Amino acid sequence: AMEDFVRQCFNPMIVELAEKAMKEYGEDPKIETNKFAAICTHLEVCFMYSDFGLKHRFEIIEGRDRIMAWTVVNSICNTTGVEKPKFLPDLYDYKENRFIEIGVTRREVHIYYLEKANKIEKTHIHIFSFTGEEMATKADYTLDEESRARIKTRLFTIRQEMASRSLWDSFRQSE
Ligand SMILES: Cc1ccccc1-c1cc(=O)c(O)c(C(=O)O)[nH]1
Ligand SMILES: [Mn+2]
Ligand SMILES: [Mn+2]
Repeated sequence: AMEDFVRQCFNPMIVELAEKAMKEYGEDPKIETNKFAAICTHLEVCFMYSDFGLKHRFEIIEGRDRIMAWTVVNSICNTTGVEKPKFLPDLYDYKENRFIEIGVTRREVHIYYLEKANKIEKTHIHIFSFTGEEMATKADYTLDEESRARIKTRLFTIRQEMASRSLWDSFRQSE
């Protein structure tokens, strides 16, 4: 099952978190399996992205409960002066001094980019695909190629792990 794969291929903290997020909003990961597996993959991106960095470069926001998330956001704005987003972003960058929205899609990167841009308003956008493809505002990719390589590989690995289990097609088509 997809769900097996999720518990089998992701550190529990992440699976724990994905399960909390879904089940609090009345979604079953035993049913919404491809969503379970998508939420995990996003989180891991976000965590990875955060921890590739001025020792402490980024502020993780995705992962946190909504009290904490908006606390950290309200804290950041109140001291840096950067405008408050209408929707919770995944990261803030204390170096480039702006929020980031991390997208991960199984479709093309320019499509998911437009979707993202469309919804937001001054947040940096970065999209990763599972094909080692990415696209980011002003093509400002924000990270030393070194780091961006590691995500791309992980995502590709997750793609390819799904395909070992004949799970890719299901997943690819559920976005
Ligand atoms: C991962 C995911 C699955 C289904 C619907 C929305 C999302 C999602 C994607 C994001 O990139 C994201 O930043 C969030 C979010 O809750 O902040 N949710
Ligand atoms: Mn987010
Ligand atoms: Mn995101």
